[PDB]
Amino acid sequence: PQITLWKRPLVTIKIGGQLKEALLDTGADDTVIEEMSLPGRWKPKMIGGIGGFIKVRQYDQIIIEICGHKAIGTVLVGPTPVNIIGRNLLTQIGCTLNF
Amino acid sequence: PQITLWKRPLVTIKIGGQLKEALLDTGADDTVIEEMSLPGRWKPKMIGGIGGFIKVRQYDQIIIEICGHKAIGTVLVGPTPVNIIGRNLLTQIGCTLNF
Ligand SMILES: O=C(CC(c1ccc(F)cc1)c1ccc(F)cc1)Nc1cccc(F)c1CC[C@H]1CN[C@@H]2CCCS(=O)(=O)N1C2
Ligand SMILES: O=C(CC(c1ccc(F)cc1)c1ccc(F)cc1)Nc1cccc(F)c1CC[C@H]1CN[C@@H]2CCCS(=O)(=O)N1C2
Ligand SMILES: [Cl-]
Ligand SMILES: [Cl-]
Ligand SMILES: [Cl-]
Ligand SMILES: [Cl-]
Repeated sequence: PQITLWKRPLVTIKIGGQLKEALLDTGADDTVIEEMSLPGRWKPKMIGGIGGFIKVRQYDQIIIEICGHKAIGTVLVGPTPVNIIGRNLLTQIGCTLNF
Repeated sequence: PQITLWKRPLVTIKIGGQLKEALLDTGADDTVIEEMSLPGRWKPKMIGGIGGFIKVRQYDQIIIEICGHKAIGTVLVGPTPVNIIGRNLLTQIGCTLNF
């Protein structure tokens, strides 16, 4: 689909069998979601935002569906204000910016 | 153009007579630029995101040139770690997400 930007580009994602709302964010290097349980081991990671840095948990090779498109990749879990789909997964679903 | 997302979508912008590098950010509702002088009235505002909040100066009806396209809108000026072009200006240049 073609998504205009008059409103937030919010989509439904499915992760761990649950539906959640997330924002398609070209300004985010990686994907970060609010607290939830994910399988496997995690690694430490620091990500920087407008307000400063936060610690997150990095989970690898996580199955995630984005607006019905199947992706498998890195998902960070932490104190984010909104669920964000970053470039690591936008590239998997073949998302580009056009003007 | 068609901008892929393997790397950060950085573009050159012209604002208040100055050339700056800025990130095309679909997750940002509005444009945020690092400390600089802009003409006219302004109002203080606090904006939040990953890492917390920053205090900014909200300037209205600011002209910005992005990839040769002139756009007018609100520009928030403050201690952001990167200049970000938000949806308020991306809509004006006809920028869409496509997948
Ligand atoms: O990708 C970056 C780093 C990036 C940067 C690039 C050039 C630089 F030289 C320095 C760092 C950056 C940092 C702050 C920022 F405001 C924009 C980009 N962080 C990140 C990584 C993973 C997930 C994530 F949600 C973020 C954060 C994205 C931002 C921007 N899109 C949304 C819009 C509201 C602001 S935010 O900070 O909450 N946020 C979500
Ligand atoms: O938009 C947010 C705050 C927002 C959020 C969401 C859920 C929460 F529990 C808490 C904060 C958020 C954070 C990260 C993200 F990736 C996307 C959105 N900040 C921001 C970041 C960068 C640029 C920018 F102009 C803004 C400010 C946008 C304004 C206008 N439009 C809305 C309207 C209410 C006023 S406001 O000043 O907060 N604001 C949001
Ligand atoms: Cl959706
Ligand atoms: Cl990944
Ligand atoms: Cl505006
Ligand atoms: Cl349009």
